[PDB]
Amino acid sequence: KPHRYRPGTVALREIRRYQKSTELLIRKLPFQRLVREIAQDFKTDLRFQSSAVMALQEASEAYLVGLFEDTNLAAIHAKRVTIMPKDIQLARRIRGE
Amino acid sequence: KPHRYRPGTVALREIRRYQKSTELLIRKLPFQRLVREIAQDFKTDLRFQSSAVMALQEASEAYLVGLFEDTNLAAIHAKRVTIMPKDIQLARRIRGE
Amino acid sequence: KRSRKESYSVYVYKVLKQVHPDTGISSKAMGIMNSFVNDIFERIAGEASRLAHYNKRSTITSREIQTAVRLLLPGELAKHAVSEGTKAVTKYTSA
Amino acid sequence: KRSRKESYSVYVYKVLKQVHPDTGISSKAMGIMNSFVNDIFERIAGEASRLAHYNKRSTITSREIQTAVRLLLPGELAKHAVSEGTKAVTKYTSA
Amino acid sequence: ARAKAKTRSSRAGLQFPVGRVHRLLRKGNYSERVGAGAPVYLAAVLEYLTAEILELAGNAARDNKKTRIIPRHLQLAIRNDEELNKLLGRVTIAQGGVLPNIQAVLLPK
Amino acid sequence: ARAKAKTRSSRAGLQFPVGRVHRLLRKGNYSERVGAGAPVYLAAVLEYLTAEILELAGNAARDNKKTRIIPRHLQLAIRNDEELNKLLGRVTIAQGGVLPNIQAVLLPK
Amino acid sequence: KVLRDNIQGITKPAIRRLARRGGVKRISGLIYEETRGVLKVFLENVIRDAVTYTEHAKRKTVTAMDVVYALKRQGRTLYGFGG
Amino acid sequence: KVLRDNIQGITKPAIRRLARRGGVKRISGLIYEETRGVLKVFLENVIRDAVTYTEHAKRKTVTAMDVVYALKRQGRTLYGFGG
DNA sequence: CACTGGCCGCCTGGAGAATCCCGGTGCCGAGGCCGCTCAATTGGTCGTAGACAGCTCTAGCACCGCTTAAACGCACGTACGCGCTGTCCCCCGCGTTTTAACCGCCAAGGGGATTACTCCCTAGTCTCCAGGCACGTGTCAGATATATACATCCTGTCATGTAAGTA
DNA sequence: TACTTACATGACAGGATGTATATATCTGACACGTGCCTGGAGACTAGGGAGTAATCCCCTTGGCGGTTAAAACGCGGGGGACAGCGCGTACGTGCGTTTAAGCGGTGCTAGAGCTGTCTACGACCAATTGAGCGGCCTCGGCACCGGGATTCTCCAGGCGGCCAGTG
Repeated sequence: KPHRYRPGTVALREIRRYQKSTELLIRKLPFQRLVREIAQDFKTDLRFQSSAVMALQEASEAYLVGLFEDTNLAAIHAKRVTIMPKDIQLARRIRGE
Repeated sequence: KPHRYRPGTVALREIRRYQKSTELLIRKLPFQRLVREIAQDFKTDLRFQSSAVMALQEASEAYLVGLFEDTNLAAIHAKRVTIMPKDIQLARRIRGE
Repeated sequence: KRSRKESYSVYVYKVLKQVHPDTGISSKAMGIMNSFVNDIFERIAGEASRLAHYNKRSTITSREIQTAVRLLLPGELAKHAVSEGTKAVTKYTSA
Repeated sequence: KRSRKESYSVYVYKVLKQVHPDTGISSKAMGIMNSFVNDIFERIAGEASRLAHYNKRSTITSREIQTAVRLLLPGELAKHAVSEGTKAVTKYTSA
Repeated sequence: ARAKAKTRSSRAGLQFPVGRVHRLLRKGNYSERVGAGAPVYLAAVLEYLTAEILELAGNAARDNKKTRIIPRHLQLAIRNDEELNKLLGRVTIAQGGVLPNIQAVLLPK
Repeated sequence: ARAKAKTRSSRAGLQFPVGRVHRLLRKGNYSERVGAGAPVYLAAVLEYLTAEILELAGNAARDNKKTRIIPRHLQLAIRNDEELNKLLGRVTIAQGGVLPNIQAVLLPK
Repeated sequence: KVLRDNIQGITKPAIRRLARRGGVKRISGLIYEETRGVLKVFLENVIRDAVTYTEHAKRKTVTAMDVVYALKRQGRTLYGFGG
Repeated sequence: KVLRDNIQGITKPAIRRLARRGGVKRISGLIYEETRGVLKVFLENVIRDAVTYTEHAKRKTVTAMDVVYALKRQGRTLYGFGG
């Protein structure tokens, strides 16, 4: 049989590697094109420096990742290792939106 | 046989009663004693305006009822109804402190 | 007599008598209104100062203020606030 | 012909060399330091302005900014910054 | 021969002061110079918000068959309105209590 | 004819600017006036905070076996101090990632 | 003159009334001491700020105005005592 | 020029790597949709603020300056882009 | 196999109390009146910041051309959530007993607050000079790349507990 | 009944790969040197903010007597919590494919940004007045008080359905 790990050990390696990681997790080009897609809905012919796309990007993993530590707190509270949507809106509602 | 309400029915009546109600749920004079005690911990021979004690009273009740709403959400999250210290610590950890 | 402690008494009372001529006001509610006006004024003024600092502006006119409204007040309240504020500034320029 | 950009470059480099003579600094870390200094300066200045406003004081003093250090900076950072500030104003007054 | 002292709020057709808002802006130390449109605009937005919240407060007071408004009615008025709740998420009303909002799972069957 | 020019930071014995921070307070519109010891105190506080975080950054760089500080080292410096997290909990970092934090049930076995 | 135990002055049924305002139906037996502790923590955070305001004001008597200012500093602005 | 549906450009493995940075054990298949929705809402709020900043300055290019100002407005102030 | 009486789940009716609905009364809270004051307003004047035009130059838009990394999709597989139910236990409901909270009533003085005084201080401005910023480069820590060693994770294989046959 | 022996599951061993461990290379971003100027700074001045003496009064602090609801404690009990077993399930991960993002390249201009004009505009000050707040009084909406209904709640035993005995 070929080599294959038990479920979650590769997830352990992924978590450890990516907390050690500082490089970018999301793709650059579709993120900039998504910012453009959202922007044309609010004002047409709108342009962006690459640095502003970088700053929106850093804010995007900042907000999202922080929501995932809140999600892990919620998930371990419910004695589960698998996260569910209600963890996300629960954390958002306790956070105060 | 003397009449006896089932457990929780009086609890729901308490929820509806105090939720409709607007008055203070802490006796004002032991709260005044407590706040003078904690004030003396930081600065000696402190004196309190009665309105200041009432304002700290409303603020304390506000923080407690907000945290109790958060722990209600945490308890109904966890497939339970009894709030626990783990629910309270979940609320305090999610709220960012 | 004592010093005047400035408040929003008669203004809130007049806007009540416009919107509801018959209903009354309690003093606790009246303090709630005073703290409400103070808090909203502080938020709008702080965001206006922040916007003036960002653009290197020594001037706060209605344009920064409607900017701060579009920031702080969400959506429907913001566009309505633009509506009566626009009516007010047009009536002001027409005196 | 470009416009001069104001930053904290050589100052952070100096204190970094004082606390660690043999180390270097990256430009991204310098952006982090400029943002940090600007943000903490803005927090302290804003709370100092609010302290001056609450007590009807029209001036910013070392006493009220020491109050702001007690307010913003928690725990041992507060008292260490108090020691640093008192020592600094002491040898500034003696100079 | 000076003209009659007529008021800026009446020039705006408003009741909230251009004068007090302008003075609190100047002495609040928010900018060096302040345009004339800023305090009249701010009085307009404050008057609209005040009119809206006292509208909801009066409707809640007549709903509770009472004539004089109380902070219970104010707090009820605030969290029936979702965008006002977004505006005032971190704000506590004194003696306002909490609007009845019971999670359905703890309700009896 | 004139006294020799002496920097006020060196008068206070600081590296952080008395002059630049004083000017930025005067043009930042926080008050009309500022006391003389206030910018000295503020520069001393900023120098203390930067000295602490740069000391922790140098410690992290020595732990990382690197000579030059990276914002990863700065994030490691901040999040491994509790009171700076009490100061900078709500501030997000560029290229810093997350502190290594795997919870107790998250670890296997 | 000195006070040592008034944290028990926030009685357990009074905590029950507060939880009834929070919509809590069932409260565990270990909850009450924890609520006393976290209320102690919040009062510590508020009163250090308020006393710091007071000693800036060179006053010995704590005022409700400093209460409003300390509460609005923490993002917990309280209507009903300002002005 | 005109775009419709690029929110799928934040790929599912991008969300997986984001959650791996957040320390997530298991990500359900339902999760990616509301994560895209939350990212939609958050970026909508941020760029609404930023567009209001730029339109205040009468420009047509969104800069990182107004971005970090918009993040400072929301209480998510970001270090490292000239704020 | 049908009738029918009995038994058990369950389903309905009824009874008591808790707050609501309806009166009854007394009271001080706010709404309005009066008086005062201080602060908004008007005009003029003087300085000044941003809107507008113009230019330019630079990085963003637009288009072009290779390269497998990312993405994705299927498939095997293993672990993941959770419902039933039992089981154990812990806190609400209520009654009773204590006790200090609340009311309410009275003395006293600490300091919050106000007014005045007088002096410490601090922005402003002219001017002078000097250290950080723009600009240029050169150079070694790190990005990159290639060869080993253990971690570690999973998987096989004997060691051993254990159950059964039988002398 | 104990001794022996075969079987199934767990303790011990070992391989494979991926990430750590060691070392060579080049390169550009860090780091040092240079011109500059503009921004920090020294002195003087005009002026005005706040620290402090004095006081007063009032509002907070201290003390005393009673009621009874708030608090506290105990009995009882029902509801809650939660873990084991099982059951169905759904992503995790391995691996081949696509394609489209990523990496390097080129052209133009939108507009970002700097510079000159000037003007709309805002700020400040004496006078003046007029709306807006301090203080007081009144009555009636509302707080406090009292009695019956509807609703809420909870319990028994009436009702229906099912089952088993019997003819």
